[PDB]
Amino acid sequence: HLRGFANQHSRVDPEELFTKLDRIGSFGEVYKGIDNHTKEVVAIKIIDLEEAEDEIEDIQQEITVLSQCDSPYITRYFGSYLKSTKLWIIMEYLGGGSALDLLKPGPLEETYIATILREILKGLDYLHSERKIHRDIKAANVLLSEQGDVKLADFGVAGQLTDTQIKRNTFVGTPFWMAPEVIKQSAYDFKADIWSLGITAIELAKGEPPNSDLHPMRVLFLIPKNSPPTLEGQHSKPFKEFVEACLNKDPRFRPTAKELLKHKFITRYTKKTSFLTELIDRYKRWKSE
Ligand SMILES: CC(C)(C)c1cc(NC(=O)c2ccc(S(=O)(=O)N3CCCC3)cc2)n[nH]1
Repeated sequence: HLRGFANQHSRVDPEELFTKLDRIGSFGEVYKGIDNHTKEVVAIKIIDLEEAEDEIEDIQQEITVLSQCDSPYITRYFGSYLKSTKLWIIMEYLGGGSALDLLKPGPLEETYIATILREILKGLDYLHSERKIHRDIKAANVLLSEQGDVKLADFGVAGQLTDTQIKRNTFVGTPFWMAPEVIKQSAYDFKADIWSLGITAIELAKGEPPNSDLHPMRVLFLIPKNSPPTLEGQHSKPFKEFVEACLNKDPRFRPTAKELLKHKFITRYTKKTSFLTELIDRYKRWKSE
């Protein structure tokens, strides 16, 4: 019956307040838009509540989580508008695209990789201090501004720990990146995101996560039973070590995000976030050629 759902949103016509511009591409379509009064560029996600009917609980969880976050490393939520069955969510616009998009032209140098990982770790450190678990860390959900600032995105399956619930047990995530304890529905916590981060670190170096040669349902079955993936090939030892630390089957051995920010791979290859604009420049040249 969605009692209390409409109460949380503004019931004014969003078409009167925003100008829906270019389409970009969970739950619905994203557009680069503009606030008609302040002239600020925003991202507008439009969800069809009839099409996404079975995911209403997840749509609500996303807005609740986004509203409770206040950090430069987490995509900002400006507000939401309800127009019949269409819900418009006004979000921070990140014009640099995703880390997955920036991988399309070719391989990423370790300086870029470690800088992106350091920014993801700040986001995770913030979420984990707020008792939140992202639960869907992957390069697709790592977004960049046009100045190179890195922000975590997509909180539809995010989890919240409280005193009644010290651990989560929900089977959520994208199979290749999912933690063995999440797949098994064991009581898990923040360490699930540290494993996803390790998969994402391999993804940033290879353009695809480990085990991309396997069917996703086979990877779900095998992840908890087999040895964890490793970073194979022409990569530095501190990078391979960073991946090994993240990818321990026993979550007790995975370091916290705070501990990972001091890792040799991070302190040795990181540079200013502003240097990530070189990846946006490379993408522009790549698409123009
Ligand atoms: C709603 C949320 C998720 C907060 C959002 C998304 C979001 N931005 C984008 O989704 C986005 C923006 C641009 C492109 S691009 O194709 O122009 N590009 C150029 C460099 C690499 C590719 C691709 C994606 N901002 N906010």
